[PDB]
Amino acid sequence: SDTAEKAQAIAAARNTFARDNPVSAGHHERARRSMPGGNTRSILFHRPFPLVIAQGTGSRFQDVDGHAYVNFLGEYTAGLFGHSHPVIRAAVERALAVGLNLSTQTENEALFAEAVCDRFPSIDLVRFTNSGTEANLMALATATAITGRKTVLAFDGGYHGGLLNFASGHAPTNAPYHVVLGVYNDVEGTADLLKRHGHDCAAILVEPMLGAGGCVPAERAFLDLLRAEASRCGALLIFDEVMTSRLSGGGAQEMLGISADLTTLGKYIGGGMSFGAFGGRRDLMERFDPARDGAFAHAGTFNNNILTMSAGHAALTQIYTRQAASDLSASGDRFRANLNRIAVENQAPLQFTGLGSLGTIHFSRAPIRSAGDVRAADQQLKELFFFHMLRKGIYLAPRGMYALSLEIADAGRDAFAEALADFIGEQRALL
Amino acid sequence: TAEKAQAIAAARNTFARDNPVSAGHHERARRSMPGGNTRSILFHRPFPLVIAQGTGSRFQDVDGHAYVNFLGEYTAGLFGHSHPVIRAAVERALAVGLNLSTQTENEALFAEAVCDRFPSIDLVRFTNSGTEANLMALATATAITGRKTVLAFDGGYHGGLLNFASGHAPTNAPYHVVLGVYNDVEGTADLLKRHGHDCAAILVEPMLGAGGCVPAERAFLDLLRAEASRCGALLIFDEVMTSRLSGGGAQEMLGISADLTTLGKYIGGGMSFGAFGGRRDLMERFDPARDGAFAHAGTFNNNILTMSAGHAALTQIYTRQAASDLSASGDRFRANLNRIAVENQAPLQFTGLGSLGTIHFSRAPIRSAGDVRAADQQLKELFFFHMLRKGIYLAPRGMYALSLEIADAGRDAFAEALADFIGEQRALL
Ligand SMILES: *Cc1c(COP(=O)(O)O)cnc(C)c1O
Ligand SMILES: *Cc1c(COP(=O)(O)O)cnc(C)c1O
Ligand SMILES: O=C(O)CCC(=O)C(=O)O
Ligand SMILES: O=C(O)CCC(=O)C(=O)O
Repeated sequence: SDTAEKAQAIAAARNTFARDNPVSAGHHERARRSMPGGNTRSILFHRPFPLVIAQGTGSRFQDVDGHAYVNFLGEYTAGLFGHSHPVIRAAVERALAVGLNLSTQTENEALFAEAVCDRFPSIDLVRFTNSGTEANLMALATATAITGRKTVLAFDGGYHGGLLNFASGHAPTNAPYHVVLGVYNDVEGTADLLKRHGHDCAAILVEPMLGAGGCVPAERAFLDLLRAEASRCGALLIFDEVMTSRLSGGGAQEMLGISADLTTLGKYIGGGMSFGAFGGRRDLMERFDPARDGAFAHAGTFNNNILTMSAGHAALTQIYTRQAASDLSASGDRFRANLNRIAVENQAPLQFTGLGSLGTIHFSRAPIRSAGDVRAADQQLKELFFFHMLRKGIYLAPRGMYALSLEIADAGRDAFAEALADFIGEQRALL
Repeated sequence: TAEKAQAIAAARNTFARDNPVSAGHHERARRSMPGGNTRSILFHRPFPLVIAQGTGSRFQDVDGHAYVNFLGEYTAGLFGHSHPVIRAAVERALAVGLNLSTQTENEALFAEAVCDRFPSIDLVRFTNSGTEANLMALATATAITGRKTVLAFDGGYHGGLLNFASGHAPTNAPYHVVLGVYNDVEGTADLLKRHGHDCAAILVEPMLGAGGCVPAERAFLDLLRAEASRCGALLIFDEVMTSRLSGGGAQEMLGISADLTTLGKYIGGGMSFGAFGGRRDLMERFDPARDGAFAHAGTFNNNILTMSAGHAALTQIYTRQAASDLSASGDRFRANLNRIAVENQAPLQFTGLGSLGTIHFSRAPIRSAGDVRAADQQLKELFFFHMLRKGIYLAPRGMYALSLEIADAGRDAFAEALADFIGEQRALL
């Protein structure tokens, strides 16, 4: 629960942040004249104002006030290649040479689709979208249209895009699919919901690890229930792998040996360009074959844009190969283990949860298994941690999430670990 | 008729014979994408072209055939295939840095250009597509009003998940959509009488785009503006296509203001792009710092490429003057095409506004989706294949969208090809 002591510490941290970043402060007031709250991505806003960045190369960027940071946020998993990857740049140059807005299919989209199908074991066919939000919306459109049903089972804490946000339960702006919310990792509770709703469930939509919800891994028993019951009731199991796809060459599904009926993809796979994708079992995806009678339509001006097609193919085949995925996940696992080792050795009431190269801090000693556990953790200390890391020249998400890019090296990881130890020492009274 | 069907069979066969390399590509593409397809509109029978390369207004297919691109990415491809200013903006974006995970000045600069240009947009937010923009506009309307009913129009197209071009579709996002008839004052008035109490939004294009370049009549839009205000529904103008028609879109030309406006396609400089904006008090609901703030997320919303290319698109390339000039150019072009039709007593017309136009094989008034559908669809398909054989590429549905790279030579070629079609297909006309 909130204390005056922690609130005063946060005020001090915010005040120091404010005083040290007057140019950013000024830009926020300016931006408010053209965008609501000077904002166009809700997650980028935090009090007193967000940092405005001038320039970045590799793993580093500099704000408009001259401070340099190592970027541990990695564009919420999308920024896997850093700020200036030469192979990505080469792909962009290649795309420009091919030509922009060609108003037609090129070979590049087919090559990218083949790359996706090759490495993701449950994706027989794929279609590209302009975001993970579109990918998940299309997956639900597919499920409802195929099954003829209206009910969607999702989970509290789950995030499937701007129109499918359940991070704080139901939101009035969510697309009006008939969504029933379960508790993440709750086998008995979810079993009960499927007994009530299963016969009219078009889809079960779930991340194999809550991403925005707190890097909360799904337990095998939970995913086993979803797979078993989706098949039983005739619902399509949709694994939202927008974040988890990086965890191995074939994402979480390769790791688990569990196959979803449809899989959604996004973020890094398009090489840092606008990107989403939905794919899955052949017989389901074939409903979109435009030559079929009663074919489902899937539109989108920029679905096949040359930049995404080129950068994405390079991302999957030239940079983040299946082996590179295994390697980075192993690297992330060692990193996260070291962070937790530092916590345990200092008897700190904090932990890092996640998988592979993905992690989020939680100020709690309890097992983090559902949205409730994440919310029950100390949110004041979380904010205090964010500002501390900033002062140490380390940028991660305000919510305490990192997503290791391929540009993070020993020096970056060491600085992060040292800064964590410093936080534990300096904030001992509040811990 | 059977004669038109045999002519279509012959045209498809000639296209197939002309393009065996594209045919090869299609068979391979089918192994990884449904129907070898990732945008439904790009498929046509017997198979679509695969393009190898393009520069300016021209492109080349994989069989080596060259074409002038009159399609212009369904209005998004306003700058041609290799605009130097767009290229410069891309290079500048790369110099700033990709996936910086933070705001830069560039999004603010782009937002400022958008708000400056469009008279009813006080505040704006960027999305990754026009579909996302329209979904967010509907999200805004339903959440603010607490109402469920959305009035839209048969023939209306508002994105993949909001596609009413052929009435309701089972894949459409499950908003409670009631469909009216475009330009139908009496019928729409009746619907607003019945549904006005629970109407969250009226969603309408100032000209049906995908529906056939069918201009809205003043009386129709006046009805919508008055009734939206009366019943407390948000009037949403989908200007994804129409925004190009002047510096400030259709709303500037009409002197009618929608409560929310959605944008897309060309405004992002050819990069992934969408935007929703409108009245300040409505948009302020998305200020993340306000109590009970609505959330609008999206990883690539503020992506540096779109922010840079978009700012260049509005402030350097497609200025207010450029918009006026291109629309005047397009009006002259469309008039010339219709003149050619009239001179040859051809049962066809081109409908549209400014640099946007669509052929319809009918001389009846084209005022709604019904009129578009009642026109000869067989001749429409024959026209597409004919133009291809003449090295002119436009939409299979017979729509052109003039880019800034279209010049005298291209326009002259289009006109001659139309005249040739009329003469060669006189027996079917
Ligand atoms: C980021 C994310 C999305 C949304 O993708 P966008 O490109 O931001 O629309 C969906 N699902 C998950 C699990 C994500 O992490
Ligand atoms: C193209 C279009 C859209 C959709 O924009 P996308 O980027 O393809 O999702 C919406 N409305 C209209 C009028 C359009 O023309
Ligand atoms: O490219 C797409 O998929 C949609 C294009 C479009 O909006 C149109 O039909 O005009
Ligand atoms: O950047 C955005 O708006 C979405 C990113 C996201 O899904 C997240 O919160 O991790």
